[PDB]
Amino acid sequence: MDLASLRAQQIELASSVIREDRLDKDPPDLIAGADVGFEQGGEVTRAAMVLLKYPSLELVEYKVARIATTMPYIPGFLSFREYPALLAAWEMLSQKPDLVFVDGHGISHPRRLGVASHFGLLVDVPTIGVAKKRLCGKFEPLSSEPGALAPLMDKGEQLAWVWRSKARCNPLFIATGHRVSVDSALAWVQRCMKGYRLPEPTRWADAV
Repeated sequence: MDLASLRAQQIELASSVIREDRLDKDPPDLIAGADVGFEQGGEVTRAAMVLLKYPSLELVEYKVARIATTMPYIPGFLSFREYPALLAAWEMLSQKPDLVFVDGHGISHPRRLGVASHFGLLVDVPTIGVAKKRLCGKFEPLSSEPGALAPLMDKGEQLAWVWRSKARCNPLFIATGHRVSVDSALAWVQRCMKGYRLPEPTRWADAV
């Protein structure tokens, strides 16, 4: 069972996610944005990484990796196909960021191991999940103003902050990836806003 040991790996990694602040460099000098997806109906995994300066939020570099998908889609295990592409893009970076924002779920994931937690943990860098849609859990519907804020709850636990970053946009689901608390994850995303729906690092990562 490659399937039973996949599952085993998963619950171990979910266990090892750090849910408290552990930045080695606060404030960061350099942050990064990350995006992953699939091309060729799943045969190629593509990941984009972006480096910005903090606090300016200036683009200084970006890199795209494309690799062949080696694992097929298996429900619950998307982070294992996504992870290798993010790793490849990461290793193209000419310097390493102090904090990483991933376009995707942190612990706010059925298995507590969204791609942002998966990546953050294997690479061991402070990481935040900035997701565009709910995956699991529940929240009190948000009022329509910018700054509307509700906790995302599952099983008695807060997995994320649901935060309307911008008027007339759908909200963000901001969760710890690795080595960032849920409340600091929100704080850091808010610090990395300019005038769009997404914070700059993942906006940039999607744009390249």
